[PDB]
Amino acid sequence: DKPIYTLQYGNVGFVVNPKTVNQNARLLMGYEYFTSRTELVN
Amino acid sequence: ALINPQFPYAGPVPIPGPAPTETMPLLNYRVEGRIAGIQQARQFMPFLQGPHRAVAEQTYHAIGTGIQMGQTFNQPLINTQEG
Repeated sequence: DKPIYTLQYGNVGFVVNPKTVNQNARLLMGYEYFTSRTELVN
Repeated sequence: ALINPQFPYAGPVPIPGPAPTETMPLLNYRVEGRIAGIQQARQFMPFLQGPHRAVAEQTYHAIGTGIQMGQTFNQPLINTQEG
């Protein structure tokens, strides 16, 4: 309903504060988004 | 034709085309033609121009001849009735 849209790179971030971190830990992110383009012609 | 935006149909076949040949020329034909064999005035056919009879009429010639000759026998005389 209110998509994350920064104008600035990084104004907004997704946060995870881990309790325990094993060797080779990582976050695999997945995103759904809308984005244009430069022009539209009729 | 349909054009669809944003995928538009190129506005031409452009300048990247490969001219493949200069063979474009039809060489004009120049010629002198003579058909001159002696002609003889006649042809032979089985029949030309006839309107053959499908049936003829009957046809004839004529003759007569003779004389006037005769042998005769007559009725007898009778009594006359009246008058």
